[PDB]
Amino acid sequence: MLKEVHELLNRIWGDIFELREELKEELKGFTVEEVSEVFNAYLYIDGKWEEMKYPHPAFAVKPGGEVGATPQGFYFVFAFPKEELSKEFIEDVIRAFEKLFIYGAENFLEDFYNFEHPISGDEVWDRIVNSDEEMINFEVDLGFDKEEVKREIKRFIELARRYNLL
Repeated sequence: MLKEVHELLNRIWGDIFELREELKEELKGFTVEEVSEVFNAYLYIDGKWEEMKYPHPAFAVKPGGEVGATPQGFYFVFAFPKEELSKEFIEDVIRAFEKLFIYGAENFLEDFYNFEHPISGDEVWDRIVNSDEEMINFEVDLGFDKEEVKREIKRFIELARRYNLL
């Protein structure tokens, strides 16, 4: 257990330090900040949101972005003001990414879309319109696939550009 767990922890942190430098170089035009430690975030494990009282690594990508890793693997998330969004963007993002979550201020509490129990894009938009949430987060989870983090961030940025979001 210990040898395997030590290796996994070195992978989580080593991969994010590496990815930060890579995206700093590659995402020109975006301000890419340093890796920091995030405590008390929740993750969706085996059908339930569970709090991580331990830290996990993440770095900001402005505006409104974060890239990081948890024991599940890499993720990125971008937050946009509700008034900038539209039903069509919501529909497009749902079709564009596999392990997608769309949520308000708290992922464990204000879930608009969870890919594990998917609903229609129209229903997602209705939930957003009828909510008390100003900032809407779009998170894509990727396991430990470095090629996919790079490609999916690129696809996300390109989709966002179409809607004048990034």
